[PDB]
Amino acid sequence: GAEWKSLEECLEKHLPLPDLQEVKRVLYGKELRKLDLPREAFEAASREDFELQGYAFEAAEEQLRRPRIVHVGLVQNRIPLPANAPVAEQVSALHRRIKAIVEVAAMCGVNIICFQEAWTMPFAFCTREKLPWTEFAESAEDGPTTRFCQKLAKNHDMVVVSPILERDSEHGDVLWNTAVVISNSGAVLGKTRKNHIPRVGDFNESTYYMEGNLGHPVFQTQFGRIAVNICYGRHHPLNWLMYSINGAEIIFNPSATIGALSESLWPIEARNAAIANHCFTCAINRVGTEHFPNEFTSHQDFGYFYGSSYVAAPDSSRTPGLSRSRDGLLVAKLDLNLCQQVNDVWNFKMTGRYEMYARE
Amino acid sequence: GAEWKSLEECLEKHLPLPDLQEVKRVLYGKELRKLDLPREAFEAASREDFELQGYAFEAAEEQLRRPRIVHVGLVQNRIPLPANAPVAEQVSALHRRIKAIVEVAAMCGVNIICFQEAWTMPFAFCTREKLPWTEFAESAEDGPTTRFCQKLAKNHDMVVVSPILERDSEHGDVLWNTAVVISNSGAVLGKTRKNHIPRVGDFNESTYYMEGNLGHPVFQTQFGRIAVNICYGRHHPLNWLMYSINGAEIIFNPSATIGALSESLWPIEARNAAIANHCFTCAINRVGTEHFPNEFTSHQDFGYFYGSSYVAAPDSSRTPGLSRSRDGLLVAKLDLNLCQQVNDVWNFKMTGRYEMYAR
Amino acid sequence: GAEWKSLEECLEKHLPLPDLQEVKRVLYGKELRKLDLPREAFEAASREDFELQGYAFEAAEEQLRRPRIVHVGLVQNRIPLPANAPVAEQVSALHRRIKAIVEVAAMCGVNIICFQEAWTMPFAFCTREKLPWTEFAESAEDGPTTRFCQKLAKNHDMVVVSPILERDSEHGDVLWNTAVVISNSGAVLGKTRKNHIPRVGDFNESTYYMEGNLGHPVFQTQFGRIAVNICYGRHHPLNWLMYSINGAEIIFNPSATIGALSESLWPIEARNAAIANHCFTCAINRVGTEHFPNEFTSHQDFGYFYGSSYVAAPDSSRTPGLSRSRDGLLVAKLDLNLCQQVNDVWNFKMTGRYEMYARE
Amino acid sequence: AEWKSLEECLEKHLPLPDLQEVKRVLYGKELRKLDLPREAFEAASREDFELQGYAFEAAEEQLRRPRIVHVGLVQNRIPLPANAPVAEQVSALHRRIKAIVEVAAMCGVNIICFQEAWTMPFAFCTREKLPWTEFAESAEDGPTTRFCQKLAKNHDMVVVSPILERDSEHGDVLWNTAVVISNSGAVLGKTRKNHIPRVGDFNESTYYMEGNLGHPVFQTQFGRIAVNICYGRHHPLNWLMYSINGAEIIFNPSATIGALSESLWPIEARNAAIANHCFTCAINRVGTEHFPNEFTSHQDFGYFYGSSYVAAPDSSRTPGLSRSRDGLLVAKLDLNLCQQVNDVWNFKMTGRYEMYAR
Repeated sequence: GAEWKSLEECLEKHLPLPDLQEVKRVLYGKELRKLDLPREAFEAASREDFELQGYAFEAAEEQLRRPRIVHVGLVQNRIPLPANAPVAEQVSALHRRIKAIVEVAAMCGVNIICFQEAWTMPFAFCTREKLPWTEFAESAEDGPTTRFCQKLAKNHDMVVVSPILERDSEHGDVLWNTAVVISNSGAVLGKTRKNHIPRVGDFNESTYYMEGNLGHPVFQTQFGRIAVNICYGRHHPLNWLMYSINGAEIIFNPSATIGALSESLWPIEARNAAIANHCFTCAINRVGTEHFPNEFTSHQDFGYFYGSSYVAAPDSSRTPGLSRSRDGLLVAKLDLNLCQQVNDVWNFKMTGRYEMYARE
Repeated sequence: GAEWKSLEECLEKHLPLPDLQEVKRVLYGKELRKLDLPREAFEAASREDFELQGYAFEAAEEQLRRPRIVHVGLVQNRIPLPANAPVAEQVSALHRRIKAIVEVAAMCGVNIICFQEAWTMPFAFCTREKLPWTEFAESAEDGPTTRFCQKLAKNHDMVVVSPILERDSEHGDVLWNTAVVISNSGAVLGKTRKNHIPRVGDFNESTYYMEGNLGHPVFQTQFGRIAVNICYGRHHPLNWLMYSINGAEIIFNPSATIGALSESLWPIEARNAAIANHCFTCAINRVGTEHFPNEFTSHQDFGYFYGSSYVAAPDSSRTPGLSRSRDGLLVAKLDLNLCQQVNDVWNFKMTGRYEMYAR
Repeated sequence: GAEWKSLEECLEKHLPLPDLQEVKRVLYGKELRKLDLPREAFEAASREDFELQGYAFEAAEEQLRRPRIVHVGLVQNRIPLPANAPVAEQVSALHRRIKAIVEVAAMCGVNIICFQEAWTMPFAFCTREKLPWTEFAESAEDGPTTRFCQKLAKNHDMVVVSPILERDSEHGDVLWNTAVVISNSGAVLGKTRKNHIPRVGDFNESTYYMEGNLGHPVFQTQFGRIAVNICYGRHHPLNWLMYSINGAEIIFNPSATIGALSESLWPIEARNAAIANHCFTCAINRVGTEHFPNEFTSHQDFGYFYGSSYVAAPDSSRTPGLSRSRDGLLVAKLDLNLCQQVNDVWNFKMTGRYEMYARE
Repeated sequence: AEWKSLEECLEKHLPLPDLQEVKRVLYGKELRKLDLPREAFEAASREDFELQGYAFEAAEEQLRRPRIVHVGLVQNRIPLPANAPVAEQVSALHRRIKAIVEVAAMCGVNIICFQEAWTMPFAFCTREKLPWTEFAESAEDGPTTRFCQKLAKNHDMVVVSPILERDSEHGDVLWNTAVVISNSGAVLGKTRKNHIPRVGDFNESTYYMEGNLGHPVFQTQFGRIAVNICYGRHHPLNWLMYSINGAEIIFNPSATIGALSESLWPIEARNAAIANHCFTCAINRVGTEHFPNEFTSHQDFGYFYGSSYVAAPDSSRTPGLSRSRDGLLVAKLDLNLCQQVNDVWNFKMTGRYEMYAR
């Protein structure tokens, strides 16, 4: 499934309006209102070859607490250059491509943004080659990508979540799959490492780094607490539970998972985490296909990436997934007030006997 | 919604074959082969006003361990009589209705069967009335429903999971929402109580019983280990995790949840439990609407039941949901060999740092 | 380097006797006396297509403590059947092949024996396929191989070290590279797991198991304390140091490492461990080449195995390596009395400032 | 003693294919021989010292250019008998070292090293304080230190000169210290002897104590270099601690006698290089030392097998120098491969420091 576009587009395209609405209410939860974005921004989306989608999660008004509306952006992009390209050229091209989408998002009120797992480099862990695929790794706190992202952080006052490949040089020049998060002031709020490594098939990610010892950090931004969940950490519900225990409100899931079986798990695990943790969850997956001069046994290509980035809400509602082929950006108008309103009504934490479950 | 039929039927009805197949592969996982059931059995399904669906989960052949094929049946039925009816008449009518479907299932190789939560009585916890809605409760180990089920257990050699309303009389005549499981020999293998009580809206189930102290029992049958998960226990993933820790292979979820928000959670929580526990999970929900002479504030009706019973597999594949209106029976050809094959490949248990999380 | 035979044979074959003796004294330490083995046993070695080598380590007589002479055997064997064969047939063939060599060793006074890493199954971690290469794994405490080894333990009263692939079923059916050690009474003295996993090239061993949590166990036999060091644990000197700290006297190193770079490290790391720990170290590597129907990217073959099994001594002396092509058995007459005699003279433990090194 | 280096004998006897296979088994990989000036080789023939040049190959890095550093290792005998005036012996050794330095300077060498206490014959065996402790002077201000600084600032080569520091400011006590001067001739540091071999002829404990300096690492303009004294070679923990502080090229000036130590010579240094992913150099003096008096573990001090060599993090080593004639080895180090193999072979990371050091 590569040529086929997003599920929502096909369903809207074929079945009639009443049946379409019923299928929407069964699959995507509730028909949330589409975010009213500036028209010219949409024109820019048409010009820059990326799809723009805006949705707003509705919340129940609280007489004592005003809603803390936070606009959240999710960027899924392909590699504009082939994998067999110089590191500097690829990094610069990806920086420009990300910057254009950031410029389009900045004129829409977005406050937090996120990119796919290791957006600065093509996913080359399959080839099991240390050179030159480990040359993309640099120091997370001081790298060209980190400074470039800090440039975009302090001009558009948006929190940027940039997953990278941290080359931990102070402790023996070892690579780590770390996702740095910078505030709107461009000062590195933290760097979450990869807790879980997928040792399956093409995912030969164990031969490049080890499991992250950072644990489950939660980064506090001026808008709201945000966490980062790496690709393979998505599968384990305990990871999401631990992230939500520390108070994380918006959990992002930058991933670079291939199609097929993982495509079926994509609308399931993140939604279940959001439902069972009462915290907004975001799902990010890169689009396109990666080609390599060499072949790897689980071929020149690295399969197809279905993308389909979406954001789930604590009230079982989800944004429609983005297109599976074209790169794009999703703008979700989060209302964190509903996060704890549903948490109180559905006391899954309390009715969940932590003493009876965590102990055994 | 109520009139609208199952999602699979509508999708097959409208979008063309290539798009339908792609949507199937996105939603229902993989296109598993339809179970080859006897033709005359299908005719019986047409005659007895219940839908029959057969699906077979494929598994990877193991050179050392032969596949342990277990056929599993899931029965979702409405109440054939109105709620404001004598207890004996309603119980007898439900016994006959269940027995007919059991007779149809017995000629299809089924080994384990399950019914909706408290199939013997209409869900009346909303009315918050002790009489006569607590009169349906009897002793789980010795009741008319238990003996009737044991009659069906020892003639068709099928494991029967009958959720009932246990009236625990030896310890003060208190009701409990317990689901007795009898073997193929008709001898009460156990009775799992309700660990979680939904204190939400129409679900005024807290004013009838307390949380079950039985914990998380796993019943060992000659075919395979099976557990029972009550309606509200479905929501909490920790319940499914604890059930799968004790070695349960096929976890059933008899529920009587109303439509709307719960309909969205229906294809999500059970599938996620199956994926994150590498054990087959079954989902059962009663069909139809229940009407009462009295009104209750969260009305005469008790909303609509979307049914849509399905079985999920450890390899992210699920059977298509049953029809949302007509009562029916689903026959799933489970292959437990794939349960541990995917568990080994996806070491979610091992890569899941129990020391770092449970502590 | 496949056709070429053992280094010692070539050196003896070409250079004259004085130069050969000088090269021996430079490379193999001291010219230790060859063990006097029964002649008919040698005939059996000729008949059963395996090479037999006997060497005796000399020790200084102690007036108060009599020497605790322990004969040690090291078996290196190929796979007699192709890898693409039924599991039962391959296991039975390997059992018979190992049993024949054990029968030949039993008539030579051997007390402890060891086999290559996972001798029951061909090394197939390169293919990265779960089936049917994980079907060889069984329960370590109760398996066909374990019971078969216990049969050979209690009839020839020899301690058997059988590296296997433990399928830990009681805790979720997970494979582990464990090496069970049974006493002369045939009762499972312990099972050491694999502490270090080589995530390099063809060694795709990380996609089959995790690092062993067993730590560094030392098994006490009626003859002497013995430890087991898995393939990749050989490289790290800290592993050998920790094994020697717990009192281990004879440390075995069953490995299945491929040729080339590892061949250069073979005579280095084990000898250095023996010298810096004052404990006898044994090195075991399987011989032959493994062929697979499928190809794997770091081909049908799994390279060549140089074998060259040898035993090192605390006094910087080593047994000559076995032949690189033909499977064989080495019988070393260990004298543990010299182990602590050299330890006292060379107080590397004491002159090694543990407070100044381990603390930092 | 008469027998020459192992490599020469092997090349001399076995045929080319077998020789190449033995090379690939023993010396790792057949690294390319360094292309040295022809006239320099002529000088090596004239000055009665052997010159050997080898170049360690490294994988090209698109982002980091290779930091090629030429390293020299000088092994020399004592040109005068041990029973000689201190000044005459020191001057003769200065001239002999200076000639080899002049030959090395026209080959691009940046760092050089000498045998342990090259300024004085090894006389710790005799257990006599006089006149064998008269060779000791102040490390920071001595005739040998100033002479070495003269050679440092004219050929811009880092010089590692092991000496016998007479620590006079703290009670006139001798120490076996190895001063390292930069290319600007300014004493970068002085590493003391951490480990003392109290074995047999090595009666080195009756002359000094264990060095309290710890494990210093000297930073030169070319690269970080450490000094490992003779007995510190045996303990792998010493090399591990040196490599922990970031040392890239670890030198091992030693004056160990033949026999058992000859077997440990190609083993311990290579294992340290492999398990630390840092270039290691091994230096041992050549020749035999004779004394008028006899010592019980004789007039002679055994034979010195020399055989100086440099090991690399990728398990490759330079062939050992001749065991009889003094010589100089020029190794073209490429430090870029040092961390390339370190990353691939994460012995540091896969080495559970928490599980071992604790």
